Amino acid sequence: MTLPAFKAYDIRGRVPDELNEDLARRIGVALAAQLDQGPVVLGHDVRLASPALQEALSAGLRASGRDVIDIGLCGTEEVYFQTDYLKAAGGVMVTASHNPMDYNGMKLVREQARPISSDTGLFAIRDTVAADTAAPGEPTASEQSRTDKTAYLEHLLSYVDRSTLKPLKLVVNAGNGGAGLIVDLLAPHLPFEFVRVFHEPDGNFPNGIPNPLLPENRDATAKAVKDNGADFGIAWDGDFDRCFFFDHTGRFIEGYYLVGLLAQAILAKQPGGKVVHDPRLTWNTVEQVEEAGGIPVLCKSGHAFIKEKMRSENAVYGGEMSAHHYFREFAYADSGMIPWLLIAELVSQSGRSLADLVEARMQKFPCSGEINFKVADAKASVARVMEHYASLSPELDYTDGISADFGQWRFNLRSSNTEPLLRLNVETRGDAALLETRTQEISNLLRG
Ligand SMILES: [Ca+2]
Repeated sequence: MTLPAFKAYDIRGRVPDELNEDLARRIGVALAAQLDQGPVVLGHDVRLASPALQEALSAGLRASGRDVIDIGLCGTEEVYFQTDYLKAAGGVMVTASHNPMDYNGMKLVREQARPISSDTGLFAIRDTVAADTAAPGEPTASEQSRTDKTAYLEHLLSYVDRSTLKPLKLVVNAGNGGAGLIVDLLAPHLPFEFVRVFHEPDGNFPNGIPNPLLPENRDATAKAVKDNGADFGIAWDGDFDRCFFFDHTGRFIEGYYLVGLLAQAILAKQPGGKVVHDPRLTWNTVEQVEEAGGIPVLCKSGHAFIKEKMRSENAVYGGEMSAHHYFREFAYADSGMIPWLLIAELVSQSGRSLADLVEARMQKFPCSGEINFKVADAKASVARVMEHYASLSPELDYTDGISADFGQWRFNLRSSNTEPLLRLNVETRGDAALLETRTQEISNLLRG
């Protein structure tokens, strides 16, 4: 009974069935009424339908008297950065992120790149749009093109001490998304030697959709690292707000361990700061943050929750195990570019490889990775797990799903709201055998 494209935090649908130019134009009209006064930043990714959808959105916005700042082909974080930097009323990124070829969508922010979520105006937009039968007016406002990325590039470079960088050899895999454009603009300013895989933006995606979690995109990056003796490799999704790391042996690094590493890299520059993290996997982050003289702050997962928690806490850094990294100085927003700059600086300064930096943490806190279960009844499955372990008296916490701490091991179990789907994360204190038995034990209880 409601427009399916409108989800909890953004708009996502197949083109043109769930998302199309007419909906885009009506979203522009509706957005103009929810924002404070000021112009609106618009950007788009490499997908074939993205320019058209952005044009439709510009039309609806300008018909409603909003000036539009078109920043052209970009990553999502550039929309966040420019919205904040130009003191704009809001910003829209047109992007399908990592989704199949027939998909597109939008990420909406208001002033200072604050998220527009279902709680905070997205559903007011949905309702307005679903009720708008009126004819398209004419633009009574201007579209200015502002494709200069200089302020954004200078901001990125300010996170590192360039005199401390060594000439590392880095594999970069844009997946034919947008990240290669940024790498080429940064490269004149850095000592690194880049090895470019799937580099050119290409909305036909001849090498597969830009999703580095797909094993063939994983293997292309790992092979390039090994074949070229790179210090590490970096891959991004298509709008590059997510960054994934491969060490010099070609091993894919589970995102959990990057949270603690980036935290200690940041706390070295801004000592005593707060670090926000999500409850799925926690023990490594807490230890690394405290060892670096910081304070960890637990928060619900999901970018809307982490951003608002960082604002309220004046947190310097927040990280999710799912490759989302947020920085206070970047308008409390996520970037897929800052993380690898910080990692390259840490490797350069420490004389330790990325492999050695993480291997120590992996041995201390082995984790299962996120495991998904389609079940008949989420409530019954969860109850089966809780009843089975109740005699061990775990410490429970309900920040985000159920987290049960048993002393030597813990798990987090979250249920999707859109479907009967359970997501499981397990970790232990230095015990890989315990990790695997409990993971299989829970897997059995969840299934049967
Ligand atoms: Ca993305």
